[PDB]
Amino acid sequence: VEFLGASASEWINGGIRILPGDKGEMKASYPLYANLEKALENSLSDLPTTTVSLSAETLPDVQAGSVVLYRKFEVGEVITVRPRANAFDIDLHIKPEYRNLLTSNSVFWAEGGAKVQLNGSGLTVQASPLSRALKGAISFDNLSGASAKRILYASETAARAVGGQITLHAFDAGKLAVGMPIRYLGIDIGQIQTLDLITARNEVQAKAVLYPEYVQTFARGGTRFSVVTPQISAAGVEHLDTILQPYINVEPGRGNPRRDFELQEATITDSRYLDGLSIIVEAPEAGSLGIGTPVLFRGLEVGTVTGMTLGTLSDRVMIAMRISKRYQHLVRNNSVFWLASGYSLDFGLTGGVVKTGTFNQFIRGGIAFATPPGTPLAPKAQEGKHFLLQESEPKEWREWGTALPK
Amino acid sequence: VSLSAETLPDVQAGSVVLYRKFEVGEVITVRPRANAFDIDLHIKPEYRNLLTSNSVFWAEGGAKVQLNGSGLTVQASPLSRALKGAISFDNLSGASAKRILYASETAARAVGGQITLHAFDAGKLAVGMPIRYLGIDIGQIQTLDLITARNEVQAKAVLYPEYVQTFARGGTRFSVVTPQISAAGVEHLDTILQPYINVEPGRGNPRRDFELQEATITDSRYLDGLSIIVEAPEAGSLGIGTPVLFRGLEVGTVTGMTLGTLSDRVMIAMRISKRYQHLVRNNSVFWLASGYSLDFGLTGGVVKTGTFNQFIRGGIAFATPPGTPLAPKAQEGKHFLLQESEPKEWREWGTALPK
Amino acid sequence: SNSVFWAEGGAKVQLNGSGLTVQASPLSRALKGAISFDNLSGASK
Repeated sequence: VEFLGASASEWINGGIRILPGDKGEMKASYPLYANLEKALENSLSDLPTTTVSLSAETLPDVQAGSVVLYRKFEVGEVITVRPRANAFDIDLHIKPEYRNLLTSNSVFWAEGGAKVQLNGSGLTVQASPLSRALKGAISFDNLSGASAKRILYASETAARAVGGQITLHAFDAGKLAVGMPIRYLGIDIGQIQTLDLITARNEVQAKAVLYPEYVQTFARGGTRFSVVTPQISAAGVEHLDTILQPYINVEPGRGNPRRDFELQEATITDSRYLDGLSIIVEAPEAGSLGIGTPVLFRGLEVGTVTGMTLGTLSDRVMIAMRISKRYQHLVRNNSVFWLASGYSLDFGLTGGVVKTGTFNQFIRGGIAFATPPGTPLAPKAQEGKHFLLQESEPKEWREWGTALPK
Repeated sequence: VSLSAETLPDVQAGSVVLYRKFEVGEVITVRPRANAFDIDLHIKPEYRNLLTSNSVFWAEGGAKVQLNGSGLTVQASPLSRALKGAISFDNLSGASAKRILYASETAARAVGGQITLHAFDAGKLAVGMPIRYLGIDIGQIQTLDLITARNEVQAKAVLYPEYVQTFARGGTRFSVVTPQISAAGVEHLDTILQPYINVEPGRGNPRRDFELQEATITDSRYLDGLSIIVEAPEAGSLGIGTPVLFRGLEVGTVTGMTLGTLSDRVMIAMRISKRYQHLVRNNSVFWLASGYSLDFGLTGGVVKTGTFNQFIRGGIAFATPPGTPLAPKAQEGKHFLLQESEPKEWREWGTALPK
Repeated sequence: SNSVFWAEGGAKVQLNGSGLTVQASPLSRALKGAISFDNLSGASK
């Protein structure tokens, strides 16, 4: 609360106040300022000079007199809004002392009034400037790839979306949304920016952006994208943060740049078997195998099933699996692979003994392997090697005890 | 401007009139009538060119509540327009097919062709329920009415003008999606608060009169392939969405089940993918792989389990016997007989199927 | 002749799946109260 202009003695006296200076030449004419603020700002006009012009399609919670915020700090104000053509033109003023705060790369996103948020950390009441809660705010900041007029966006995340552009094809957009984050190893590297249904080709095309730091590393062909969903069953619960905030997991690939991908169903969210051998096993039938099925050596998980497909002639099923770097030496040319899926037991006519082990093979039926004994060891398997899946477990694999160095 | 409204949603004298959230003029007055409210408004002459024959009007609310990964966020909007109130208006395309003041933006946006659905129960239906194809909104239910003579509920809905011709062609299926929580897993959880209706398009003459179904394939990836028929004495565990497996790999789904003209067999219509269309030949054997099957010996008993989805949705498998001359590929309409048991040596056949 | 009367209290804050409704538009209602009325069919002091 302030009482400016004139005090009681000043009101009964009136007149003109002089603000002295330091050095001058005593020029003839002088300007007269309406009030103290204009004199301090050295503004002799009612409307301040325009500094920034922005074009927006709509007018989200902004009007004349709304604040302009740089990281939630009051810098300047909004002078006017005009209906130019079809896109509303917004002109904004900033203080000269802060006029150095903007550059060629600058994004603008508007905020509405009072924002009350209740999360696991606590409660945030974002209503600090009263003029913001009454009129609105236009936060601004500088970016890197913004050059690749300026558009006023609706959210900070919409403004931050810069980088290369890719297209994904999906059979269903039920699990997709605009602004859905793209995460590699739990770190955001991308963002979906639009969705479009196509009626001719019965699919949905989603356009997304990869950030400039990761555009070259990914988008190289063989890259897999998958939407993660919560998994609640009697066996257990796996993902629960995706109830409210689902995302997309990415498995990188190697090859020529592609920039056209399609949405998959499952993807290995490990990236720890990526450096090892990628071998192929041929089986007559798929069975319980799937993506993410563990590979077990002596009951210890050493690899996962990367994928399943058919041959050029559809007479067998080819299963591509990757082994770890540490356990890479365990695979030899003469190695036997068999299928350990579910529970298997043998019943005798005179003696019947059964055993259970609550294995994950009754959830994801795994594949086991072993090496027959022999004094000269066969050479280690190369990158591309094909094995035949045995229909049954070898009888004396537990008593083999082959010595595998390194 | 003079507008007629049935109710008075959050609007009074002195409220603002907004064109794309821009202050243009102000409401003048509201007069009640025994069933309605006549509202008089005034726009500035300089903006009097902003309206045409096609123009929709709606009212705006106050706080907006969003539940997401950041929690519950409530935006209270600027308090000036919130305290005064605001009647928002905009231009549309099919609004011509006086003007009615609606209560919500979505109610005003509902334009296009009109269709009628017949349901045995309206418990899962609601006014304003979205209609979605492949997760994209194409329609909206606008009213519900119980009929006591014909024991049913008639729901009138609107299809948007971009999709009215593509759908509503006969053979189109509508189904309400519901959450599925079991010990096996959870499938849909967004329908706890926002249920919708899934649509499977069809081909044929325009119909514009449909009925609500119970299940619908939410894939639209088997739509282009062969649609074959399998005849079985008994239905069993088969249903809509039951997978079809070749060598344990899913290549198709069961589209539907029905009976013949004479009720002596059950006909199951199923669709195969375009990629795996060449696997089906004239001499192909189909059998039923549902649940767990095991064989017990008098001297040796070996049993195996595989936690199959066949114990949730019992599938149908098929194979091709070996032979040097290959039979021609199956046509669009082909009938097969379901084998009562699995062939003994299908794993050792190894027929070479090109392409 | 056919008219029903029901009363409402002060400010009503409601949070549902559609959003948030703040029913406190008349100040005298939030300070004193309101008595809403309408006409019916079978209503027949």
